[PDB]
Amino acid sequence: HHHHHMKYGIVGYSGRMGQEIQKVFSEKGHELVLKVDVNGVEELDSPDVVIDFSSPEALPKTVDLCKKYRAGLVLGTTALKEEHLQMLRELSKEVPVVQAYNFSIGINVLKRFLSELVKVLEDWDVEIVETHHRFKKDAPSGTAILLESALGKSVPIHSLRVGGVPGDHVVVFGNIGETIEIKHRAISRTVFAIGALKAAEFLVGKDPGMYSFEEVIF
Amino acid sequence: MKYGIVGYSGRMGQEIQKVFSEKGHELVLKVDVNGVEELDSPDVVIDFSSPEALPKTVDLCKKYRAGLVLGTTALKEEHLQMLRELSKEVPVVQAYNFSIGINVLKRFLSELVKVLEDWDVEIVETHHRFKKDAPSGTAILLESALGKSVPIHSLRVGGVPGDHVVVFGNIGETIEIKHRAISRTVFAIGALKAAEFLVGKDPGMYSFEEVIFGG
Amino acid sequence: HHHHMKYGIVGYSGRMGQEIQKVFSEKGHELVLKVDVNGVEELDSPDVVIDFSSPEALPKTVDLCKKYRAGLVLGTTALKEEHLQMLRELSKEVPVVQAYNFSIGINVLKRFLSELVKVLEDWDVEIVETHHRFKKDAPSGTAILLESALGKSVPIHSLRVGGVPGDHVVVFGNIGETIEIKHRAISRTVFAIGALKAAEFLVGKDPGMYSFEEVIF
Amino acid sequence: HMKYGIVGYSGRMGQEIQKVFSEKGHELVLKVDVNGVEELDSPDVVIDFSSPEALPKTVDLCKKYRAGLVLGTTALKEEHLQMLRELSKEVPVVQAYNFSIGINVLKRFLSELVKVLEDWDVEIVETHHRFKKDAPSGTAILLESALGKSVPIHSLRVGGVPGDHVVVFGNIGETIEIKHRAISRTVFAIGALKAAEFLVGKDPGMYSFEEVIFG
Ligand SMILES: NC(=O)c1ccc[n+]([C@@H]2O[C@H](COP(=O)([O-])OP(=O)(O)OC[C@H]3O[C@@H](n4cnc5c(N)ncnc54)[C@H](O)[C@@H]3O)[C@@H](O)[C@H]2O)c1
Ligand SMILES: NC(=O)c1ccc[n+]([C@@H]2O[C@H](COP(=O)([O-])OP(=O)(O)OC[C@H]3O[C@@H](n4cnc5c(N)ncnc54)[C@H](O)[C@@H]3O)[C@@H](O)[C@H]2O)c1
Ligand SMILES: NC(=O)c1ccc[n+]([C@@H]2O[C@H](COP(=O)([O-])OP(=O)(O)OC[C@H]3O[C@@H](n4cnc5c(N)ncnc54)[C@H](O)[C@@H]3O)[C@@H](O)[C@H]2O)c1
Ligand SMILES: NC(=O)c1ccc[n+]([C@@H]2O[C@H](COP(=O)([O-])OP(=O)(O)OC[C@H]3O[C@@H](n4cnc5c(N)ncnc54)[C@H](O)[C@@H]3O)[C@@H](O)[C@H]2O)c1
Repeated sequence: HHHHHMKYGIVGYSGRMGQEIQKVFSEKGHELVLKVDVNGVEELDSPDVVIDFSSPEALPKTVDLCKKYRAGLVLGTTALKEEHLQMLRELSKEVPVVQAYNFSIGINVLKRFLSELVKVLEDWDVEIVETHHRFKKDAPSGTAILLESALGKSVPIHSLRVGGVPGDHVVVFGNIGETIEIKHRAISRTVFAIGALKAAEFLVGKDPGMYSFEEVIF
Repeated sequence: MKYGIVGYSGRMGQEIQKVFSEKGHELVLKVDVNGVEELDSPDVVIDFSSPEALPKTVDLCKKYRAGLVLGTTALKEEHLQMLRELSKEVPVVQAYNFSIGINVLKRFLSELVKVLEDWDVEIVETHHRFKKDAPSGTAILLESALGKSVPIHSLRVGGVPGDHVVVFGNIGETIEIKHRAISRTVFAIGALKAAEFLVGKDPGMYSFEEVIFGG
Repeated sequence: HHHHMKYGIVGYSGRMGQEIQKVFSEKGHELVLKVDVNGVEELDSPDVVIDFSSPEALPKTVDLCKKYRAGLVLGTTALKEEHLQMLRELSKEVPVVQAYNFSIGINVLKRFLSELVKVLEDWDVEIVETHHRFKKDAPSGTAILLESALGKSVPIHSLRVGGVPGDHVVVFGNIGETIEIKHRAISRTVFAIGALKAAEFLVGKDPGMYSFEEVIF
Repeated sequence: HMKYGIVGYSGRMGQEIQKVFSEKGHELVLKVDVNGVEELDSPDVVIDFSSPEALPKTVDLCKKYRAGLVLGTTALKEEHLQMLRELSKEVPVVQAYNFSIGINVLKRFLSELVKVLEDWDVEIVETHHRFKKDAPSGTAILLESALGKSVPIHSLRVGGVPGDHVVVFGNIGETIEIKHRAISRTVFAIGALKAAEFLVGKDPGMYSFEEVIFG
């Protein structure tokens, strides 16, 4: 289940997520050998795995680095487009890849449940309310989009950008007599960095291809 | 559909008329403590009255081969027996709670707790200031769905019809599942869904869960 | 307190209109005027008119109030500058109470939020409001009212779900903490009761615009 | 720039305090926890988030070094308050059961709001991480005191929740909830730093954290 002294890279090493990843990975004795952010690339040694929480525009560099080092990829960057998914599919023919818009247990558990619930609550009104810290660049959140896809239809998404909220999502179902709310809260960013570590450890030694974070966890 | 109401004059009965008429259904049979009024043949009968009314209800359903949605509480063994005999001839849905949401959630929570078995779980329930019993029966039903004893916290404030919250937590995350009863209309809506389900069905007893889930 | 008022309802057939009839009749007041999208029914002269309908109805409301010199309790939301002007003109002749929210809690909170925003001036603030699926206006009047108590425009998020009578949440956030101030109308009856208080207040008053805060505080 | 001590240096709050204080360039010269005392130099101020049983040592150290005290430990008893008063004749002290801006702003607002909503029912729901030893929380007690009367407190002990408090007011027709959430424990350490900087150079006595914030 675990790997000893992995060498790893981070794309987005300087950002919020990047620094959480360094803290979590270093505590488990893993070694940072590759740093990429908007200001450059720093290659110190060959990574076994690369972790990317940055921006979609960075993904070409990320993929090239993974190909260069035959390093697996844990990708958390949100707001990916079709072009980005194609690049990942190409990469996955060479290395193991885990791409997820949310590295928590609870969102991935709920996303499955919501796919079943929506079928029984098909005639109820449904909206999503998501809340994140003030400087989050993307709205709606990737996670809101992920939950909307689990619902199997387009729903109103409301995005709050407030304080230092790590990430809350609420799915609201309503009928004339009652309401149901399904709420998830990430207590800190560390929970995503721990998910990323689980995914990294899963990937090491795997054959090439795309793996779901659900497979990582279930 | 053509439908009847036993208890048409009561709180629930007036709520049923509103909800059914809004969907374009036709009231053709009215029963209360003061009498029976047969206007046309009902496809389904809806009963929220009193256990003493059930004999007449059963008789009417047999007469018109009409299905029955039964919400009357405090039924005795004798009432259950009448109901079983009726269900040999017509389709029947009996439930002591037609909140659709609570029923849906109770199943959902039985599955969710297995996945989140190492998460801490508590219940917070809120009712109006006069509610005599704590914890509420719904909180006890939800605890039973969770398959284990959990802390239940009971707030008694103002005129709240009924809220229930199941809180799951681990070190890095929290999940809350909440249900809010806006009002008595929630049960009339449940009864509408059961009525529409029952139309055209083969005789027998159907659980409200299978109304909501297609078994 | 005024015994056996004669009153009219604009919007008598709507959700609020029916709640008004129930609340007013229970206090022994008499409905003498009914106005809806389908017509006008004048049975007797009203002392007061209660309007929870649509801004398009306001011209007829005003005309009726002028005709019978009847005061006006107005709850209709999404009023425009033209509607406010017709109201001002009306209030030269009769007493008027216009409010986007007739509950105790919201009116208590609005004062509390004016003070709280001053102390939490550097915190981010947004509003989340929730109403039933058929509500025609977004954002709600009450959200606008709350913004105005905060002394600034803020993001308002409007959910239109099921049968929710009316929820409003003001969210304040800092880097290390959040505060939410939430109000829930358990039923629509709370607004009809507010309207009744406002109607009783208005009877015998001199012409002008009166705030519902004045009605209650 | 300050020399400071921490009672509870090894705990959750203790490690947060070290991070926040060292980032502002303050120097840790005294470490106390359940396994011992480590005196490196004389502190100007001591910060104590530990256990009520540690308070005697905390007091003795502050007297020894004539150091101010910032005390966050909860579940203090009359005896602990007495020792603290005695200490405060010699040094400046800030004791608080919550070091967040939001709670100390709300407590004042709840004192006024409860007067206006005197006939509304009121309860408190508080939620903290699974390991919290004391229930109800000191903050819940503080809020109850701002409300000027005894109120039902419901305590959830779930996962890793830093600290949530909800004051629920209810009437027949409406409800009001006033909720505070501590996003991380850092917020309390930052409060403790504000308190420690306030205390420097102050006359002896007890100062409220509200005075530290000025309102
Ligand atoms: N999947 C998950 O569980 C999850 C969780 C949290 C955040 N995220 C996502 O992670 C991403 C980063 O979030 P954050 O809060 O750390 O943002 P951030 O702004 O703090 O960090 C961005 C990092 O990316 C770098 N960067 C930005 N654009 C770049 C470019 N075009 N080329 C190279 N480097 C670039 C920055 O220099 C910085 O190091 C976002 O897309 C966010 O939504 C995903
Ligand atoms: N299952 C649910 O979802 C649900 C929810 C709420 C209430 N209930 C139940 O519904 C029933 C009705 O509740 P309610 O609040 O409408 O009460 P109610 O007192 O307002 O109405 C009672 C109705 O029953 C009629 N009735 C009583 N005895 C009768 C008799 N023997 N013969 C014919 N009619 C008779 C009355 O005439 C009246 O119309 C109760 O048993 C209650 O427990 C069920
Ligand atoms: N101020 C408050 O405390 C408060 C509280 C609740 C609702 N409201 C407001 O009350 C108003 C109506 O709410 P509702 O839920 O009752 O609406 P509704 O749709 O249920 O009823 C609308 C009523 O207005 C009538 N109407 C519509 N257009 C008309 C016209 N051109 N001329 C005459 N009558 C017309 C309809 O026939 C109906 O009787 C809205 O503006 C709503 O936002 C205010
Ligand atoms: N006032 C506030 O703003 C606030 C905020 C958070 C926590 N707290 C309180 O702070 C205290 C500590 O919380 P925590 O979560 O960091 O607890 P913790 O369990 O992580 O740490 C307790 C610390 O105190 C030490 N300790 C215990 N008994 C001792 C003794 N007899 N002598 C010397 N040291 C002893 C431990 O070694 C440890 O260093 C609690 O009382 C908690 O309620 C207060």
